[PDB]
Amino acid sequence: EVKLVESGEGLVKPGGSLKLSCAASGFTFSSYAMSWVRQTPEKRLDWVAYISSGGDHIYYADTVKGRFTISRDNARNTLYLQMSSLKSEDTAMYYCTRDTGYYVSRYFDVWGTGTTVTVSSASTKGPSVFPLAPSSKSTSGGTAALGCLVKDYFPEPVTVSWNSGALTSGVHTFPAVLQSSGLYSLSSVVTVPSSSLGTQTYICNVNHKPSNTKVDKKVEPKS
Amino acid sequence: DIVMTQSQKFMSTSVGDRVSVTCKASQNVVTNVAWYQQKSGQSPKVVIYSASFRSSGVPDRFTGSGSGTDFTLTISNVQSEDLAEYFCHQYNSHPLTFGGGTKLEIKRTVAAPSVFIFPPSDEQLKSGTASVVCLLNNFYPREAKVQWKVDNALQSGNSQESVTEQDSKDSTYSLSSTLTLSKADYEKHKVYACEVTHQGLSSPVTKSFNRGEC
Amino acid sequence: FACKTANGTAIPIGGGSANVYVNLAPAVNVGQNLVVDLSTQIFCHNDYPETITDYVTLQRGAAYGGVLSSFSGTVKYNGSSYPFPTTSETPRVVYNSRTDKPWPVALYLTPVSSAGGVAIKAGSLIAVLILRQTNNYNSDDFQFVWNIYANNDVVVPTGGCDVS
Repeated sequence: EVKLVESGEGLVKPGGSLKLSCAASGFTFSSYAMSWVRQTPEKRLDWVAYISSGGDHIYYADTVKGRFTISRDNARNTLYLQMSSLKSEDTAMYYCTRDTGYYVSRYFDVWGTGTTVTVSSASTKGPSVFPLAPSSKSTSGGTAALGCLVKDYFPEPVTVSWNSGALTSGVHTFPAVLQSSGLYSLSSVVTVPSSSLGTQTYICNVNHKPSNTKVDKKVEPKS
Repeated sequence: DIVMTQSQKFMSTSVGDRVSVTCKASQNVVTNVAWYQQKSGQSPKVVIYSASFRSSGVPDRFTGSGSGTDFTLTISNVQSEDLAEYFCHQYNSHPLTFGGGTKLEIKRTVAAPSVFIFPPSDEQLKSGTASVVCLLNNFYPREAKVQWKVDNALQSGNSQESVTEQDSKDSTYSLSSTLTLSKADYEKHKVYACEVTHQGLSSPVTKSFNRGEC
Repeated sequence: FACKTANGTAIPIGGGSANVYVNLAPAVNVGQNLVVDLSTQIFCHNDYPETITDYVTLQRGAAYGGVLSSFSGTVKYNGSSYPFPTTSETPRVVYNSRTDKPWPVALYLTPVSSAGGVAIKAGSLIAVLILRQTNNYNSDDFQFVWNIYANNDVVVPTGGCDVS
């Protein structure tokens, strides 16, 4: 099978530079060109860069030209997008794809895992996690919902798993987004009968690798 | 450039129907428009290259057409998992630019939101902030109106909403609303109402807690 | 009399030979069109329209590669049609604009093969056009040579559709 491994993320202050690293597996590299495309998260795609299978033909779009250089080694089997002179937000979901470049027609056939690029002013910061203290009065013998708010972290990877994975009743996913300039926040939801509201409690685990924060927040009902 | 204009909304389609997705070119793109299928925060997959031929791994329920300035993608039958963002793209004039993408939405029954409110923020009260969380879960449809009141006064900028994507089992949406108030400002008023206007609610009904009750 | 290719290539005032990279469909059945539509890739314009008004013709054509293996077709220029490379000289079109102006040329193709595989040699030279330019003020006679470069190997549909 063909895979496009990706690495080299990092927040950048304006006027900086990063080297995005992409490798391949499953084919003959010298016969296929490569391209870089940014998928802004659930937003406007944009074609970043193109490089020929050899490395002699090299073009850039108007938004990236004058700020980007690209290169590849046929034997080493690893791309390099060396990008600098940061400006205008640029916050996207950068992604190396095998476009069937010149001597074939542009497809962007296969994609790998992808990396994230963030351009802000603040630095890496750890979250603060607060559970949802559930009320037994509002259930009336029915169902109650709660979760684990995870405020003020930068950048934004998430996991959602609750206590020891033995909470198949409840949490599966919740991708909240952001606020204006304070910091970011998400959560998740468990909605279960009030027997747990009677006598039971859980914990919730949340990760954030660039800040290396692994929080197991335990829930207690608020009286 | 050549703007590859496409509808800035989703197209409603229940299961078992036919999906038609528009894509419009301002300038004359000759031919060879690509069509990809991208799920929620995942890798786009080559589906219909050149707007007329299928890609490997793509089922025969996929096809499309178009030329000149107008292109269209089509799904013969919509299964449960096919629904996602769908992307049109031109590559016959540099700079090659993508389309806006089209979101696939299921049409299902109205599910009025399960609405809840919580001011459970006293651990961080030493920091001088309270984050009231209003929570509406597994509702239908996606669009929802969240309004916030501080002692019956309308609010703007001190609160926000965040929603999820479409699921695959129940195909619903979940929304959260955060009201962040400074402790001096948070502990000066009592009623912090989370009104919700919705299609599932015949009339908006608001819920608040008072400073001093559990 | 300046000009510019959509890929960024530009021939300065005076003449020259330039390369254009055009894209083609991955599969052409029995004679669809396999067109190039160079009216989105080449844009020439005039310098001093107050006294100098340019006149642009296609002086000659030529074909190379898998086209000369088993292919045929026609060429379009401003609401007309001629066969593969024009044995005569097509008339002139007035370029008199201080603005971008697509050059209305194309190249229709059709496979005369009976049972074949790959076609249109990738990275090769598909065709050559020679933009002849004259004026109404001077005997200026140059040749903006344009070389059409294939971008993909076009695959003819495989064997089948046969009876005993």
